[PDB]
Amino acid sequence: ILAERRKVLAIDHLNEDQLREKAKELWQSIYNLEAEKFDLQEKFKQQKYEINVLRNRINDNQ
Amino acid sequence: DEDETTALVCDNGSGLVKAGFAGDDAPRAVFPSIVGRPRHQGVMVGMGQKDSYVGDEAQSKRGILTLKYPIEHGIITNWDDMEKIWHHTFYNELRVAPEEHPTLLTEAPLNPKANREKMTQIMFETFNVPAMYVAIQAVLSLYASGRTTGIVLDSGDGVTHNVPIYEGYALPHAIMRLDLAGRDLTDYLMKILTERGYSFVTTAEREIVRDIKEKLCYVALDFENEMATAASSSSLEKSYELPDGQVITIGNERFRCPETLFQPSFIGMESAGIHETTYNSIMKCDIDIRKDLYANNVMSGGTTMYPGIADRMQKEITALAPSTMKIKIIAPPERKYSVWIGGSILASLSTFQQMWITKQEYDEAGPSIVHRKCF
Amino acid sequence: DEDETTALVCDNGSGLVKAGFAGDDAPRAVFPSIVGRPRHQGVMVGMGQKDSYVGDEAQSKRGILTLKYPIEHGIITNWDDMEKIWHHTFYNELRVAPEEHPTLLTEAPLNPKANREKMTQIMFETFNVPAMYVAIQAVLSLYASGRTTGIVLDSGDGVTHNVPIYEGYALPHAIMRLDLAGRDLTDYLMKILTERGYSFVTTAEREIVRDIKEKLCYVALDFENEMATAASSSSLEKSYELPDGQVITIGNERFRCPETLFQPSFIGMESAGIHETTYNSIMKCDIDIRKDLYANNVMSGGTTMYPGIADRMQKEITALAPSTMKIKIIAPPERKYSVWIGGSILASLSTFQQMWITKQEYDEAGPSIVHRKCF
Amino acid sequence: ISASRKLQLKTLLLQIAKQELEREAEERRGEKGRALSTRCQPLELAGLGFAELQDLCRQLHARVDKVDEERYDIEAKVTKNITEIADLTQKIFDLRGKFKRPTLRRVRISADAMMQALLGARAKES
Amino acid sequence: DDIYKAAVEQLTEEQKNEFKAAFDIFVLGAEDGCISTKELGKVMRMLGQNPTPEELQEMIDEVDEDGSGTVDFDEFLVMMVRCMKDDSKGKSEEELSDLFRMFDKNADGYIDLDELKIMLQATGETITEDDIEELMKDGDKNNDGRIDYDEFLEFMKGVE
Repeated sequence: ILAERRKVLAIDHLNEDQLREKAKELWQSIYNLEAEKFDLQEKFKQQKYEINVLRNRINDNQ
Repeated sequence: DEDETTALVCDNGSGLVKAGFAGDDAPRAVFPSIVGRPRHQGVMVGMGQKDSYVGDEAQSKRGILTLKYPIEHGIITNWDDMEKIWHHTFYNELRVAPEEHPTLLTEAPLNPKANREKMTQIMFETFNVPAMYVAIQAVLSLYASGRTTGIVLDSGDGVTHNVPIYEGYALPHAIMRLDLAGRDLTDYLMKILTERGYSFVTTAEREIVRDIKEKLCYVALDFENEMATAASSSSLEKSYELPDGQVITIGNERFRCPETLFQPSFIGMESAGIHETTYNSIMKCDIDIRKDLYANNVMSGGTTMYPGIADRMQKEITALAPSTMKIKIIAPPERKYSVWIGGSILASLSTFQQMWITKQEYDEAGPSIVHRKCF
Repeated sequence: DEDETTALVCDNGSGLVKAGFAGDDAPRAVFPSIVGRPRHQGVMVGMGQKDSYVGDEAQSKRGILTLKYPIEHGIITNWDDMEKIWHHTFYNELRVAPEEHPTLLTEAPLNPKANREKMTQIMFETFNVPAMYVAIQAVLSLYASGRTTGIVLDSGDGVTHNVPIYEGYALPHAIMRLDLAGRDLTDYLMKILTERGYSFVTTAEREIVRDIKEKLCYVALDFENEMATAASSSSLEKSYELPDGQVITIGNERFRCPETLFQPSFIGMESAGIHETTYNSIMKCDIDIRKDLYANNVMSGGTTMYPGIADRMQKEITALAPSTMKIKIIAPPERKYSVWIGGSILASLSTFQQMWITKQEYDEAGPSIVHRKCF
Repeated sequence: ISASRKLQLKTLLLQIAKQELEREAEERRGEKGRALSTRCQPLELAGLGFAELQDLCRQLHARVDKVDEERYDIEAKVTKNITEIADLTQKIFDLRGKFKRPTLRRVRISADAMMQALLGARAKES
Repeated sequence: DDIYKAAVEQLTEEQKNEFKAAFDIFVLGAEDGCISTKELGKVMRMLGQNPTPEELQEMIDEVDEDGSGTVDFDEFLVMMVRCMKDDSKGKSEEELSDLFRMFDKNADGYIDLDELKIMLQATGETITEDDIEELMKDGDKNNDGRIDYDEFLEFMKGVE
């Protein structure tokens, strides 16, 4: 699956221009995956906080 | 919740997993090695209800669950259930994150390598532990007891390993692996309680009989004297309260069950008995070793808690032993807990800090590393 | 006010039909399961006059009607009559068309499948309901009472079902249904009132005796003491007023009617009674279940409304039960209406919406679908 | 004091905690913007040679794969913590319940209808 | 009741006079002059409804805050603005978590006294430190000086 999200990179038939295009599109994909990573990190931090509170209530509930 | 990267210690038996952190003198909790599953069809809506329950959850909701153990005479055969037991142990009750701690597990030295290799694999691959060690139960009871020499007799829930140690060394030709333990004693008791009119078959019933044995049974220093007396008079009966308000009284069954340890033939087993296997582990050692093992008959695990067993085992070996030799049982209060305790001591020894398998060594070496680094 | 397509809830028994909208805490009205028909030759013309009358219409015009019940001993025997009972229930009094609302109907756990299949068929084919579910009355009784665990003892008009539930799961092997119910108690009372000189056999008369039972019976926690005095003195007789101004006084017969629930042989039934079926449902469950069922006998149905039945039942179960154990009865005001109340609770749960049979699923599979999806 | 003042105080607490959620979200989103500009800096494509462009494509593709897998790990963690929050809230609400099932009532019918049906000519304001 | 206390305060003097005349018609034959059992009964039969006595006593004693045992004209206004429901949607557990991560500025799990202090002081209306202490005690059911999550829910459940 890591291999599946490892997309196909075909850069032989691409001349210099389509090489620039492929490099930039891979860069943009990197940017978007960094975006999802940061969002899931913020969600996970809010989650760890709320789970601190949840175990607080658990101690209060049991 | 720990303030140091102390090693974790977990003693995974067929009965319960004892667990806590290295440096303590006791596990934080004992987690029965049980995964329960509902055996009935739900009728009400909005009841929650999970596909499985683990450890104490499995026992607390047992009225409608079928309960099974993942460990067979010391070897884990059901790894899905042990991951749930281990996860629950670290995640909910020990309040532990193994990623930040070395972990020490225990095992009989006589069990198939598959178990020590797989335990090493799960802590590194599922729990991401930075380091591992799997320790020998003969060793662990001896550390807990303050001994370097002796015959270690577990008579546990799963297996009896019968292993002689001298000056910290194994004497392997004198080892008696025995397929007799508390799980067999319990089944025997269910059959003889059936003779009395109380039929115990299902999970709730199996857990009741294990509780009856734990609270009412003893081995007897002299079986025949207790046998003849208990079979002749009600003065030897002891009562037990069944959960529904009914009661059971138990007579000579109170000792006939534990007696199987000395007489394996009671359950169809072909065996010398725990006192002879202990004896043979002393006897098969060299002549200049024998005297030290006679003086160091070392208890490990549970069942060593039965009334008359520490006095009986010493008498049974004495009866087989040569004269001159002084025979003694080492039966500390660290009973039923000495293997875990030994793990705490061992994990913490300065002399043991290089015995740990690190994550990097594991990844380069593969799972077979346990054979080269642990035992 | 109903500004939301809330599910409609109706409990259709051999006695009466409880109906209202999900989200309320009571049926809006109780419609007896009666279809009345004229049994006399008309002489006047332009008098209106229906082919049949339903529910309260059937009782209001009963002076010349024969009154029939479409439901008997827990099941629908006449579903064309039920379509009329339901049409009236929904369109004349609740004033709602099921076409725009899911509908929840209820039955006992071992009730013959034809009952749930016809409930499903009529609501989908004559009412065009967008969805259906047939629920178990025992679930609903537990939901109304705030329980997940207990014995539901539901003696109603045509049947006593007796079903143990633990953690929301049915224990079906421990269900003990009886052909013992309020309709038979009415018949027993008619025979003993006949012995007193008040012979009741026609529909109007049968309805009067039922009304007498509801207002005069007290069951008796100690029936031997009550018969000794009630049969000896007028001081324990209660006067009942009849529609034509007559007065009937009833003495030990006042409790002999309910006594049949403890002595079923009174109506020709081979049974140990309602207190024993409650007890046997506990006894056929595992011993780690029994403690919770003993502490939670759950009263449902209508016989639970005698002024003294809770004490009659607790005394009988504790008499049958082991000592030490605590035997308790849960007897909330949600009596006689607990199924409807539970129906509203179920219908409104978020955890129940996926349980509905939709009209599309019904049209593709036919009414037998209810047997596969509901329970 | 007037309890309308108390309603105003509590609804202002609600709105102000909403604006505090907004300021915390503003912190998090500014962090996201800066850490995204730095996590993946805009490329410079002009002048780079053919083989060098293929090497850069290989690098950026491997980085695609790796940051994908990393956000995927944080996603798995988020899923675990979603299950955790949901199930711990279920457990608590059970310990905080078994009596806390929400009930609806429709005796709470709109006051205007019965207001009219009762007062007639004088029931004009409510 | 701050919701429906604002609701009655949302009424104009004309609505109050109408409800006063309705109260005058309400108690025709009242032994208490207030809305007791028979008053509810007669004003319900005034339209033709037949409720149960237990529901009636429930409605009497619930809106009775002091333990007077009857419904006074003020409680009558409360039930009048009750059936015309004003406080919509009662922002709740998830919104309250969005609010509670803020309330607990410490990111620990409990709204500390300085935290709820800043929270109230930022509301804009008249803010005393008594507000902070008592909203603590009412939120923090433990009165430990720290409002837990569930404590914040029951602190702000149903609040418009």
